[PDB]
Formats: sequence, structure tokens, C-alpha cells
Amino acid sequence: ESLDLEFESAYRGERPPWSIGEPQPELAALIVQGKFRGDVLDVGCGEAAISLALAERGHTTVGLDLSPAAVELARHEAAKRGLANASFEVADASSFTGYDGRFDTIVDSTLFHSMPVESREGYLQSIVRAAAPGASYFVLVFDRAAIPEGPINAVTEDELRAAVSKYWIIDEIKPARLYARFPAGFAGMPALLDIREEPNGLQSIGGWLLSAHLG
Ligand SMILES: Nc1ncnc2c1ncn2[C@@H]1O[C@H](CSCC[C@H](N)C(=O)O)[C@@H](O)[C@H]1O
Ligand SMILES: O=c1ccn(O)c2ccccc12
Ligand code: NA
Ligand code: NA
Ligand code: NA
Repeated sequence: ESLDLEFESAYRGERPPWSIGEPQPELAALIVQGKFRGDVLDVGCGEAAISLALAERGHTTVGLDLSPAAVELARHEAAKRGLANASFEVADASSFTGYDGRFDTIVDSTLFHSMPVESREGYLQSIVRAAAPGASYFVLVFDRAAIPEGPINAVTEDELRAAVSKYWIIDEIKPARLYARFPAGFAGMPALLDIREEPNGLQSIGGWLLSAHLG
């Protein structure tokens, strides 16, 4: 019912498959299209490869994660790179304040399914409160067709639309790939999940890419 210990352990190295050392490809694709604007919030940032990429491009970025190990790793990576633009804080995405009207772009790179269904309303009210007028919002989340009921709260397209449309104006929801480097034999033989083998030793699982804004 709570993943806090699991995420803390995965970041402490007791490396996470989703820590691919680059922003998620579906989200990098939006960055090159010029969709990321002004001050950015990387919500449930983890090791924050997307925050680092945006800070290198000139954005002032803030990454929030419930995991103190994730925050420390994100801060350690920004310091190795000599980034002054990127900051990180330990926070619960479902219930945080102190950033009223701050951000022009809010990105959720796989945080969405990493919290309980019941926490979604608190999370959506928190990020809207943290949004500047006319802010953009991007979500990359697992598809319920690929990830079953259990520790991960993956969504159907209709479920994602219903949840987010209450708070933001949705521009697009389209199928997407979530990339990771899984260990050999991950999820068994035969495999209990549909894991696609990708070029450059990567794997991917089915998901959704949502694009929204305030207007
Ligand atoms: N309630 C919550 N508040 C903030 N972060 C949370 C959270 N629940 C889960 N998380 C974080 O959500 C992340 C999901 S994993 C994805 C991490 C990163 N965005 C990436 O793309 O690599 C983890 O870092 C986890 O600690
Ligand atoms: O194994 C995973 C557990 C949680 N998250 O969010 C992921 C994201 C992308 C790829 C893999 C994972
Ligand atoms: Na969580
Ligand atoms: Na669950
Ligand atoms: Na696509």
C-alpha cells in the first residue's frame, strides 16, 4: 500500500532499472519540440536526468521526491556537472506547498503510477497550486493493459483522462513507451509481463504520454 521503503532501498543500491541516465525518450522528444518552458518542476524526480538536461539548457529547475536517497543522488549529479540552476527537495507530491504559482512546466516522469489511487486528487491540487498562469503539464505513466493491479497503479486512457481533465486542459493522450534496463530474467521465464527488447541494451513497457496546460 506504500512504496516508500522500496524506492529508498532501490536508490541506495540494495542501480534502479528506470534510472537510465538520460531523460525518458518520450519526454526528450517533447523537449526538442520546444514544449518545455520557463521554470520547471520535475515531480517525483528520482535521479532527475530530465531536471539535469533542462538545467543544462538554461532552465531554472526544481526536483521533488519523497525519497531522501533520490534527492541526494540528484543533488550529487548536479554538483558533479557544476549546475547552479538545478535544486532538489524531499517532498510528498500528494501534499506539498511553498511553490505557489512558480512553475511554467510541470513534468511527471513515471511518478503518476507510483502513488496510491487515493493520493491523485491531493497531488493534482498540489501541482496546480504550484503552477504559474498558462503552465504546461506532461505525464508519462504505465498503461493498465501492461501493468496489473498491485503495487503499481497503472492507468487506462479513460482513467488518466478522467483524473487529469478535472485540473488541466488536456491537449493529447497517446500510447507511449517507458524505458528501463531490467536485469536478465526479470519477471520470469516465461515472462509474466510484456517487456519489449529495445536497441542499446534497453527494454520498454507500454504506457501513456499525456500533454496538458492551464488556459
Ligand atoms: N508521494 C510521492 N511524492 C514524491 N515522490 C514520490 C512519491 N511517491 C513516489 N515518488 C517517487 O516517484 C519516483 C517514481 S520512479 C521515476 C523517477 C524519475 N522521475 C525517472 O524518470 O527516473 C521515485 O523516485 C519515487 O521515490
Ligand atoms: O520498474 C519500474 C518501477 C517503477 N517505475 O516508475 C518505472 C518506470 C519506468 C520503468 C520501470 C519502472
Ligand atoms: Na509512493
Ligand atoms: Na495498488
Ligand atoms: Na509515439
